[PDB]
Amino acid sequence: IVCHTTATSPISAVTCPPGENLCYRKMWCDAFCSSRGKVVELGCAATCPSKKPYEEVTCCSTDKCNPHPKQRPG
Repeated sequence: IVCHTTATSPISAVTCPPGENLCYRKMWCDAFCSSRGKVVELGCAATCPSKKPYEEVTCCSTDKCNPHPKQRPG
C-alpha cells in the first residue's frame, strides 16, 4: 500500500516511502490555510501522528485513502 487507491491496482502502487498507509490524512491543514483545496493536504504519514481535538490527522492503514470529501448519503 502507498498513496491513492480507490480500490484498484493502477492507483495504489508505490508512491511514498515505507509506512502504514503512507501519505497521512489531515482535515484542513490547521485553522490556517485559506488555500481552498478540496480537503486534506496529504504528504506521508507512516505513523499518522499529531492529531487534534477537532482532528487534524487520521490513520488510514490502507493507502492514501484521502477520499474525505463527501456530502449526504451515498
